[PDB]
Amino acid sequence: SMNPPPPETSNPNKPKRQTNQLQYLLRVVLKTLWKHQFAWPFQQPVDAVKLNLPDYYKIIKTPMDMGTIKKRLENNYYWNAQECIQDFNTMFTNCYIYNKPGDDIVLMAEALEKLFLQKINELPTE
Ligand SMILES: Cc1cc2ccnc(N[C@@H]3CCNC[C@H]3OCC3CCCCC3)c2[nH]c1=O
Repeated sequence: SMNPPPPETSNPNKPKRQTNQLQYLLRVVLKTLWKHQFAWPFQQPVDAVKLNLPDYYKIIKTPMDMGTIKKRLENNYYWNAQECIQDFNTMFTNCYIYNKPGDDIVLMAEALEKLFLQKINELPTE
């Protein structure tokens, strides 16, 4: 049992809300990053068993990925946009911590982050 349980994508006790900013995050931000050519390694939790990365979850204690973010948006898990923005940042940060600088996966994350920040810059008013 080397993979941890994935991050939660629903919770009956966590208050839920539908807002235009959260809709924008799903329909524009996530959608754009999801279909990008570099998205696929970030589309699901890092599978340390299948990818043979035994030390991944020894190093990364706050895992996050776009598959989880997608589910959280679809399930109305978030109350606000900043929670979601934080999750994207966690995903990128993890990549920059675990992998050495100049690694292709880091360059991929950087391209996705650049695109992400552009779309967040264009976030609609509530
Ligand atoms: C999110 C994520 C996924 C991932 C998958 C596989 N391997 C990773 N780390 C490796 C560490 C050793 N150097 C090579 C790295 O993987 C190579 C990339 C090349 C581009 C396509 C994906 C695998 C991963 N690290 C992660 O942070």
